[PDB]
Amino acid sequence: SPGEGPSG
Amino acid sequence: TSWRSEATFQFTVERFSRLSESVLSPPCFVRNLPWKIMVMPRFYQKSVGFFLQCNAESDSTSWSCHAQAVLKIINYRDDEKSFSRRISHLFFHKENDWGFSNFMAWSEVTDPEKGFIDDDKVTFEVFVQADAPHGVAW
Repeated sequence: SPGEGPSG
Repeated sequence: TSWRSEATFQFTVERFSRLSESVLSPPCFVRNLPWKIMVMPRFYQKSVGFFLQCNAESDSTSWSCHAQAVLKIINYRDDEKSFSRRISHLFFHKENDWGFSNFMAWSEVTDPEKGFIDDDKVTFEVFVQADAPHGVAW
């Protein structure tokens, strides 16, 4: 997965 | 002007192969708010983390702004090989950035044969289209 979301 | 509803901006990260901490671009103003590119190495195999940040420095807790954006890593040899992903997000004080922790593989972006890196520099671009904010200009 591209890891979509916030940085932290 | 800074009130514009959209803009495209770029940030070139230097000494890219040596990146260790998150790096942040200067602000680009859209809807009179400061938008920034954030880049950091991520691990899960190593990846490029690439995020768009809005209005993070402000101590306000009343603001919000919905935006769509295209996050792109430029291929300097052939723009048709630049790599992009799209986001849509409601930015506000508790969720002031959005993007991808695994935007691309680190080994791909740093591969000198692929056309993203030159002189250990990689250029990141955001095209942001923001709605009118709430809770800022009252």
